[PDB]
Amino acid sequence: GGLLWKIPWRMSTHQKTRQRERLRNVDQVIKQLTLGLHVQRCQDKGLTYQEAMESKKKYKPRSKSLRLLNKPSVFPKENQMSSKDKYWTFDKKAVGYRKGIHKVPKWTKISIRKAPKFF
Amino acid sequence: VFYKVTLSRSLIGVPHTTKSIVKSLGLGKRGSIVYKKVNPAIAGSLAKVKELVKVEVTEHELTPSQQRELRKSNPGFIVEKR
RNA sequence: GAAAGAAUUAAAUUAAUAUAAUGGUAUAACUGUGCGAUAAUUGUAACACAAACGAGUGAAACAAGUACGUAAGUAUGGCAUAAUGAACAAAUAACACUGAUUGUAAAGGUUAUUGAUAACGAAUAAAAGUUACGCUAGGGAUAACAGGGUAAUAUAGCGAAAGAGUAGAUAUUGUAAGCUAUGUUUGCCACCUCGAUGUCGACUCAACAUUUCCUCUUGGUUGUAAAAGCUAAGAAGGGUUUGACUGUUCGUCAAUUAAAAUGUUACGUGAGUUGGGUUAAAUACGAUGUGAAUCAGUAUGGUUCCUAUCUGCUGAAGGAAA
RNA sequence: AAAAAAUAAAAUAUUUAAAAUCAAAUAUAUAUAUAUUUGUUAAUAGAUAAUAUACGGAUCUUAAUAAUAAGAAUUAUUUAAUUCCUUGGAAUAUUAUAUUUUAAAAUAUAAAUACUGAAUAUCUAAAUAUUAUUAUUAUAAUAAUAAUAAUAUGGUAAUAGAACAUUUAAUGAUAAUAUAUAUUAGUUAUUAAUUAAUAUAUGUAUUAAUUAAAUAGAGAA
RNA sequence: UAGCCUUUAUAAAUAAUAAUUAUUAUAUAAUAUAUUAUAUAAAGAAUGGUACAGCAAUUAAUAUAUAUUAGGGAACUAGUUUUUUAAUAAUAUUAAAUCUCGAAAUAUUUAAUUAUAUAUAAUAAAGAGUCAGAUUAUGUGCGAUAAGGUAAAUAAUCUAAAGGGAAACAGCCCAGAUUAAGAUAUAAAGUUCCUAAUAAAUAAUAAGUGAAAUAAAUAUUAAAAU
RNA sequence: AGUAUGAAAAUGAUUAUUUUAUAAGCAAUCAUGAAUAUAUUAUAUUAUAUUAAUGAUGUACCUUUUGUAUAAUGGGUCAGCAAGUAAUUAAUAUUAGUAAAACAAUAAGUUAUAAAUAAAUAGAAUAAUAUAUAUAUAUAAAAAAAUAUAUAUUU
Repeated sequence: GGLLWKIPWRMSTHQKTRQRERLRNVDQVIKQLTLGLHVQRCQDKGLTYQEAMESKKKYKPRSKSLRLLNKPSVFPKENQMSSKDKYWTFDKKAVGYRKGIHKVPKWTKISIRKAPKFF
Repeated sequence: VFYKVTLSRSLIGVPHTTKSIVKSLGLGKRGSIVYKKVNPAIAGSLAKVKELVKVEVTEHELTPSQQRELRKSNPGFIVEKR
């Protein structure tokens, strides 16, 4: 290994904060998507925008992917997530079966919340 | 109701399927704002690119001209010709 | 109540299937059987599949005829998937299409079939070597050497402790396995230039490491009485050889010494030397090849250059801010 | 021997875990029913080569007394004051400053929106291109220029488009108050041309411009 | 020769892309045990055999004071027999490039709706260049689970990409230069100094461990818990 | 190897300005003092110009490459010279002329005007759009492949 890819094995505090923020943003996006759908469905039934926003009973999304994203068991929120799953991917060939998320290529775009139950 | 979707991240490190999805959605460059009438189809498409994009719901959409007008900064002066 | 039938479920595709392996198979493709022996037929094939092309694979259908089946029908070879070969050139048909002034013919077309191109998209009908006398175009796009990458290998270390060690695993000993280190070697990789001899050894000169050979300090050592030692810690200040043979590094051997450490430094060192080895052109010897020649073989012989520009180092001045 | 008793400081271990259990939270019916999520170890030794120590370097672990004043710059989990509350708040605590009073006091108000950060984005002007409207001036359904909107405008090999310099041929005014050439200083979104100053020639442009021809452009052999 | 590229056009034009709908079931609701609507849940039309998981058949491995077979043995009075053997059965326990009875997601792809039309196909007549790739990430063959290795697969960048980060930095992290300009958001990364830019909480460390290139089995000392 | 002329460059010396004797690299750009120069509107607290205070950032070019500052390659430096061109064809585009004709004009020929088929003597509605017809296989004529042809005025 003569070429030096000087990437540290762990993240800085600032990196971790940025990661957390990014995670929070994707959750927010999902929430917005569900909310807009609900609003649209209220409008279709025949309420005003404000009335729809007020509504006690929020409509859950019917499409599959959205419904999965809504579930925390499948796609957890940043507040829900463990410290470890925010900053460590599962890597079967690593010692500890764990690897920094920053070592994943395009980790800033690519999402990866859920690790295996005991790894 | 409308999703105001914004292409927050680039499409440089992104695979070709996700690029194609973004193109279909209508977003060109980074930080280029697009309003979409809400429906299941567009929602699913947005979910498919959830990490590149920032979405937020709105009462009304805005045309490109309106958006431009909103953007324009205040010129702090009033011309008086003589 | 009984018989008999029709069977139904389960089980099975392990049997078997022309033959590999897979896929399929009992709704049977498998098995027995009657008939037959025809569709292991003849023109147009759409359309897909595959696919660069040339090719290949399935195949609706239209038409002519054959076969079996009451019939529905099925049959354009085999349960499927291998089982093959371009053109050109001849050949034998067949054809009735040309027919070079005419008529015939010759020959050529068209259809049918044929024998190989297994380096198997077949360069021709037909072509092996050697060159250390070698040459050019090149590549370093793939080996020489040296660097790098790597750490099996090699070097060292550690945990554990079977077994030695009179009596006791851990005075000293330490298998097989285990975990590391190292980046010296033999590899491995081709990433460096492949206009890097510094061509591998010697000499000159050393520099550096410490993984200490001696020398200094110190623990243990029924295996420290003493002295010799053994073993371990600190420690690199100093010091660590001269011959016989060998191109030799190496080693053996002699004589020594406190000791005669282990390395790194382009296997330290030639624009500083040598050139003995490996090394071109001569050459002979054993072995190999029909032979030219060849060989990890052995052997005699055999050409190396450079006035230092920069850096660096050794000294020596001048200038200068004092 | 030795106990204000356990509630907690005994040993012998196993252990190093939120699966389980428990606590905290989400989600459903909801006077607390299920399901999902979150919560369980540290330091030293081991330590190890060769030009030179090398976290990039400095350097960083804080201490009352005592400065306006320091107190990780390491690791783990987090905030943008803090606590509540549903991003937005409410409260208050600081921080500031003012006030006007006896350095304090009490009231006031800011302000609590961290920051750096790209040739990204927006903004602010410029160019070209394209689609869509325009405006103006003069295939007018056209063109020239100018407007507003949007979209695009990295680039080797390569494809396409459009320009310029140079030389010759056809047409061809002008004139040493000119031209040609050179230096410098300007101007024109500028390989170019042009202004001026100056030097030198030359009584003069194959001159501007349109074509057509090129021996048409050299830091690479 | 195609694959990837360009130019100029063409239209019966949306065929291109992407996503959704499609299904199973539950509640209620309305009809007629029915079947519409609504809502909720479910990795939700169709295809497949990877991971995963499993030990079924197949390929293998274990263990039985089992049995049974014959026996090896065994008093005795050949039998019975008893502490061995083998297979095979019984039970239980396991694994596998070329086993998958369970079985993902990605994926393949269907029709219609939908959004992209200053956009995609498709097709016409023409021009090319390339066929030495590299690294990085992931699942692998090879290699010693060695290599800046080698063989493909997939994704991205490079190649052919200037910029910010990673000390320096072809390929990593961001991000795509038309010409400016420099006010506003920022990305990746950072904010004691060098060096643009900060202050906090709460732990824990004392070793400069550490502070952008995490070295191990093992020993020790601690710490929780049972 | 003509004759003039020749502020063409490379290169030598000298001087003037300006910088430089505590500072380390493609030697530039940008920032920024300073010194000097010239300036017929410097009104100036001016402008421009020259110049290695000073600070920031900055790994020649080219070829060849998976990839170069590269210790891969070429060049001492300047000036001149040096490289997709010609002839005979064929095809496609675009334009212009001409047009069911064109070219050429005496003729002769070439191209298109019919598709074919190996080739021969075959050849495109017998009542209209392929369900017509034309040729090739086949054939009594059909159907079946393919290609082609017909919907005031021919293309």
